[PDB]
Amino acid sequence: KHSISDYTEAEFLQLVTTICNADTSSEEELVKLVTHFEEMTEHPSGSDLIFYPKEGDDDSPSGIVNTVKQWRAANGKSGFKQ
Amino acid sequence: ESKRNKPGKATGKGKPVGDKWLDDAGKDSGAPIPDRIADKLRDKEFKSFDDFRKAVWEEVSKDPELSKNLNPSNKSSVSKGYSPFTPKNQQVGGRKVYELHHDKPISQGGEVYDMDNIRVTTPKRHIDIH
Ligand SMILES: [Zn+2]
Repeated sequence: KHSISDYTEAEFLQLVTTICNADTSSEEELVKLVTHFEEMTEHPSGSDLIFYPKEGDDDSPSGIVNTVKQWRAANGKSGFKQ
Repeated sequence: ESKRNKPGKATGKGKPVGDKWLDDAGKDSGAPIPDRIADKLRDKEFKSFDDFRKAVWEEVSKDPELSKNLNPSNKSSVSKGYSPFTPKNQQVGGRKVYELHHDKPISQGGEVYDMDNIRVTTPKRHIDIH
């Protein structure tokens, strides 16, 4: 998992879901996942995509994935595997 | 090698807060412990300051007036006693979540578990204070 193109959309959705549900054994683990998420997406909003959605943005796991997918598409970046 | 790890009972009143409670965390001395949380934690014994920290965020999760101002993701965090994530612009590197701060420092005789001596801060504001 070195870049977002290493992830299928479905795999990425699993990562996002884990973060949204705080589905980790420690806070330290969760913070590391959030950091990884920010590194994968390369999105200017960072963890705000997960925790501080812009008004109208869907902050469910699928909503966050779509936002990331659309942003990467619109901004010249490679996408998910497959 | 610490004082924060000695058991103690929580004391203190806290202060009334509103919807901008956590907005206050990135300003000044940070946001107070809500009076509502102080009422729930008063007289409880904690084995370490970290255990106290966990209890604060669990009480936040349980309090509709406080939790209503966290999004679904941050709600999941506080339900586990995790500290909620701050806005990106208040984070500093690997420090991404609200930090509890002692207004009179413990290293200077400040009280560890007196909620009137505790503040909620963002990483950026906490670093600047110290
Ligand atoms: Zn401090």
